[PDB]
Order: sequence, then C-alpha cells, then structure tokens
Amino acid sequence: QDLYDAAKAYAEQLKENGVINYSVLDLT
Amino acid sequence: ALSKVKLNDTLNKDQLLSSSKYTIQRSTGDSIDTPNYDVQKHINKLCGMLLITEDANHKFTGLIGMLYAMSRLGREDTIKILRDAGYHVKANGVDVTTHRQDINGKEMKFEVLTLASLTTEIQINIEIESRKSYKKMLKEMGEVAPEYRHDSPDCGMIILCIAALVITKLAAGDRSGLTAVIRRANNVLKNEMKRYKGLLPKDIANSFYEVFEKHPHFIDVFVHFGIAQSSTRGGSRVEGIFAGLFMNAYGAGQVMLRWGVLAKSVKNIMLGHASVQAEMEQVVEVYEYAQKLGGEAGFYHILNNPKASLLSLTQFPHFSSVVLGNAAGLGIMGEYRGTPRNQDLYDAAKAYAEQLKENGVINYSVLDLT
Amino acid sequence: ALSKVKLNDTLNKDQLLSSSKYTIQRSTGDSIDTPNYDVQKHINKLCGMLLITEDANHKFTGLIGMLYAMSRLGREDTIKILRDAGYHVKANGVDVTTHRQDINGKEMKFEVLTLASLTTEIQINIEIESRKSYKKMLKEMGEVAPEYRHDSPDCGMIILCIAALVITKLAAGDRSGLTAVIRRANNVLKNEMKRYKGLLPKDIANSFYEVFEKHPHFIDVFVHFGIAQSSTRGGSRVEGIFAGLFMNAYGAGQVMLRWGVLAKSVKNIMLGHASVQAEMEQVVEVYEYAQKLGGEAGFYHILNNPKASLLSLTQFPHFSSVVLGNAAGLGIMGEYRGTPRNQDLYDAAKAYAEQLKENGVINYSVLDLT
Repeated sequence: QDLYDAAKAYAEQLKENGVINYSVLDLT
Repeated sequence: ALSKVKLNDTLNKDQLLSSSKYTIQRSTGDSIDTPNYDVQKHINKLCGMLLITEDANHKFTGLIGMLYAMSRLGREDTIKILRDAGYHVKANGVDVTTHRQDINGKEMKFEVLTLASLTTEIQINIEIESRKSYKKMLKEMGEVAPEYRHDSPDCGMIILCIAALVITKLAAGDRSGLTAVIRRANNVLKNEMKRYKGLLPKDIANSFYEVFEKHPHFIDVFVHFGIAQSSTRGGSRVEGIFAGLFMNAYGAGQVMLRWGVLAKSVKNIMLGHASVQAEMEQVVEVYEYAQKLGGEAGFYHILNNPKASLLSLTQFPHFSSVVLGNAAGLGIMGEYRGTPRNQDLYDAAKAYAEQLKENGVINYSVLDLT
Repeated sequence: ALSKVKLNDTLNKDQLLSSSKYTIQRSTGDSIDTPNYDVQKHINKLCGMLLITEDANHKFTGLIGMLYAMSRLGREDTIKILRDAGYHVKANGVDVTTHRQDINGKEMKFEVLTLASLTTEIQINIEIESRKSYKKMLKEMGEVAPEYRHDSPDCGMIILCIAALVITKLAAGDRSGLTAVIRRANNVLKNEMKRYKGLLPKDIANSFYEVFEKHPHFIDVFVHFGIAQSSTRGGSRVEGIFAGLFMNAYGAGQVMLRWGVLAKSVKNIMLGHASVQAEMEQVVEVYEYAQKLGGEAGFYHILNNPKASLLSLTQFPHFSSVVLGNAAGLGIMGEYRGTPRNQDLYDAAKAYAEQLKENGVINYSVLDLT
C-alpha cells in the first residue's frame, strides 16, 4: 500500500499541468 | 629570513572550501513548483486579485510571490539555480486547468494552477473574495480604470517590491526590520498603495518573512531572480522601483565594512591609536578579501553564506570601536544593536567625530577660481 | 662548491609518503550505516525529538549526529569519503519502516530507521520520551510554535553545531576542552538553547567526544562534511553558526605556527637572538611547508594526519621559547599547557612583549592628513 500511494502521488504530479516544449519542434 | 615566517590563513581557508571533493545536498522536500513563462501571466492575475481585495488574506502571498519570480525565470532556469545552490529538486510543472465547483448553489468555473504547494480549494477563494471587492469597487466608481484592476502587469512586481524590502532587512534574522519594511513601503511605493486596497505592507512582508524562514532555498531563488531582473535592459517604473529596492539589500549584514571606509574618509584621529594599529595588518586582509569577491559578497549575509563570517570586522575589538564611534559621532547609526568591545576608544572616536561635523565654512581652494 | 652540499629532507620525506606503492586499510568494522537524502528528513526529526526532550539521554546523539551529516552528504558521497580516507566499508542502507509495538497495553505505531548501529528498540524510546515532553510543553504554553517543535529544519544542524565545537578542541585529545565547548555553547547558540530544553552542551559534547574516540573514521566523515557544508552558496543562520564554529577548528593543533607570525608582526627583539637565528634556516622550511600545503594543513591535527608532526615548531627550542614568551607578554595564552624549553629566552621575550603593549599614543603619520 505504501508503494502504491507513493506512486499515485507522483503520477498525479506527472499529469499535472501542460507547458509547451519548444525543443521538440524543428524551429530555426 | 624573518620575512618568510608568514601564513595566509584567509586565502588557505578559501582554498580548502573552494576545492571540496564532496558535496552536501539539503532536503528541499517532496516537491517544488517550477512554473514556466506560459503561466507567468496567470500568476500576475492571481497577484492582482490579492491586491484588489480589501483586507485580503496574505497567508499565501509569500509563496505566490515566489511562484511569479520563478515563472519570470522559467522552468529551465529556476531548476538550474536550485541545483547550482545545492538542492535535489523534484520539479512540479505549473499550468492552467478549468475547475468546476458550485459556490452558493450556482455552478461556477475557475481557471486554477494545479500547484503542489497551493491547493485548488484556496485558489478559488482568492478569486471569489476578489470578485466581491471588484463589484464593490465597480459600484463605487462605476467604471474601474486599468490602474485599479487586477489585469495590470505591475501587480506581480508590486508584490515582489515589498519582498525586496523584506530581503533588505533579512540580515538581522528575527523579523526586527518589519517596522522599517512597512515604513519604506509607505514612503516608496506610495502611488501603488492608492490604486490597490490589498497592498498591506505588514501582511505581505510577514508572508515573505515566513516563506524565507520555512524555505531557505526560496531566498536563494529570489536573490538570483532579483539579480536576473536587475540585469535587464529596461522596463516599467515599478520594475525600476524593485531594482532600486533590491540593490539596497546589497551589502546587508556588513555595514561595519562600509562605516570603516567612512572613518578612513573623514580621517578620524582614533584610527591612528596604538591598539588600533596593531590590528591594521589583519583588517586589510578582510578588506582585500571583500575587494577580491566583489559583487559576490553583496548577498553573503542575506543568503546565509558560510563565508559571510570571514567579512566580519567584529573580531577586531579596537578597530570596530573607533569605526562604530565615528558612526555615532556623525549621527548615522541608531537604533543599531552593535555594541563596541572597547568603550574608551568608542567614546574618543565619537567625541572627535562630533567635532568634525561642526559649523561649515566654505573652502575656496576646491573651486577653480581665477 | 660548498653551496651544493645540501639535503632537503622535508621535501624528500613528503616525496616518500606521497609515492607509496602499497596501502593500508584499517578495520572500519562489520558495517557502517550510509543514509541517503531520502532519510535526511527523518533523522532531522529524530534530532528534534532529542532536543525537545527535557533532561534527554544523549548517549546516541553523537552517533545520530553523524547519521545526519552522512544523510546530507548522501550514500554515494559518504561511501566515497570513507574509501578515499582508506577504509574498507560495508555499506548498510538507511530508510523508513513502520514498527508496531504495544507500549502500556495499547498497540502503537512508530516510524523507525532500520540502522545497524542504532537498534529499533532504542529509537522508539527517543520518540516515546519526546512525546512525554511534547505534551508537557503543550500543556504549559497551549500551542507550540514552529521554533520550539521537533519538525524545525534547524534541529539537525543545531546538534552538529556543538559537534563543530568538539572538533574545535580535538587537538588536545583528552576531553580537556569540554569546559570551553560548554562555555562557547552558551555564548554561541544561546537563542537555540531557549527554544529547546534538550540542548545540553555537556551531554551532547561527551557523545561526540565518545563517537570520535571510538570511531576515528567518523571524525574524517565530519570534517569532510563540514568542508562540504561550508562550500555551499547559502542556507539558514543556524548553518551560518555551524560554518563559523567549524572554521574555528581550522589551524587547531598548530597555534605556535600562528603565534610565530605574531611575534614577527609585533617585532619582538628576542627573535634576533643568536641561538634563535641558528634555527631560522629550519623554521622557514616548516613555514614554507605550511604555505605549500595551504588549506589541507588546517585539519592535520584534528584528523590525526601522519604529516601533522612536520608542522611542529617544538623541535626548535629557542624559537619556540621567544614565540611562547611573546604570547605570554601580550597576554593571549593561558591556560595553554605548552612549556618553553629555554626559560631565559621565554622570560626575555615576555618582558619585551609587556613593554610593547604599554600606554597607547596616536600615530598621526598613518592618516592621510594634509
């Protein structure tokens, strides 16, 4: 249960939000 | 030869710490919110909401202030400055999600930042209480101007202006400067307080005092933000006020270093005293060490730097007394809680310093008169 | 030529030891606990529990202090510093497990570190006795503040502050400085003792004295932790205390080296004496050797370094006497247990040194008076 709650806590932090990553695009 | 018997301890101590093979990394915690440039505009709005709110709850404004400073830096840079400081950081992203909640029966939408440190339940309450103050403001003056509203771009920096006043008085390290922080926030930043009801110097300063105390890594983030902010080519007058208020912090926790140059400038006779001259070999070492560091030594006490103790002149009782006496005689100290170790040298320096500032006759040799 | 007949023994002895083909590795023991950054926050809590406990048992605080220092370094580093020192280390991990035990009938849970050196049975007793003192504290002041509680981040470094005071007086090597360690721990760290009942300088210092004596490898761990701690950019004022108190240890076990520069600075006439001048060729070699090592030579006596004996001026009877006499005449030694080999040179140096510090007339040639 402890590993489940710790993984759930971070997984919530992972999906959290949504910034644009400009290094992915081939911008000149 | 007797010239060779010497040992530069000050330089060797620095060489020891500079060439450390191993590193310590302090518990920053479970997570830190690292907002990027895209959210900066949302936090400025959140900062504005607190400012327009009459009798606002500035419990989270110290934390919200840091979020705006980190958003101006950007996720990449703010993570970089935390790691360079010496902290393991678990970076939490920050962006916008629409939260639906039914306040007073009616279902309402709210744009909230999904932060770890700040709950979505308290974020909506900042917006709810601001809407109450907004409609009350709208009812009084009919049409609210761009200056009085939360959408203004200054809002974010206005909250960071008193953060720079808090950082200015962090050298004491016991919330003793709070009185001076509120005082200067009324003299400077006076136009800003007219246009915002929720600009409460006491409430906001205590919030920044709390967040710097609870999170020592955020004071490092603010200092490096302020230097990055001051490195800009130009901006608004509020940004200019912040840059001025931030640079007042430069040299905090080391006023005796500046007053020592003043005593040398005004030529206080007690500097030439025998017991003061015995220390002169070692006091030059710290002044030369201060000259060596340069701009780095400015925030050595604000950031509790290990090497801040090396800049101390207090280790020299006699030189400190004449310097602290010179400041007393010129009438520049007070209420400064520094006590002179040698009382006789202090009183003698104070007496001569009082004689230096008397009357005022015109020196005609200074001008280029023909 | 007669200029060629020479032999640099000091440099050649160093060259012999520096270019050793083989290495000795001392019995560190069966196992050492190497905590990482994830546990650091738990040890800080454990350090806080001891601090809030009234009349606490600081039998394990010297060991618990080292665990916090190693947790700040991190498993990878603290293993690296033990291996670089010259020790075969059997690294034991450190993390959190929940232990269930029925104290006074009622079944209770306890978060304990599964340490080899520290039993889980004694860990719960530290938490049990702290809860007693916590509720007694809660009953007296109603609501306990962030300063008085165990959760504060300073707690861990507060215990390491008197560890730095113990390391400052390790040069003697017989717990003789304990009186000075407690004395300074009252002059220094005075605000910390107000906010924690279990800050007992005598009890905690003896614990660190015990752990450094029983485990000589842990004194190497603390010194390299202190250097790594002092290498940081900035932290809290309590970390500023530790950094200042740790750097006071620099140059311990070699005060005669510093007092020799003082005698040269004040220009004691007995330095020019014939028998003192005969030694001047060889005393310069050790001062140049001290200049060569630099910062490395600071903790050569704290860490019982083989090359610490090379920095000794005691091998020179005449120069040591005038230097020890100069210190006596200026009135800076006492109760220093160093005895002069030449008594006549000591008394002559003491007499002149007393004449140097007399009266106090102003030197007007020093100032830039027009």
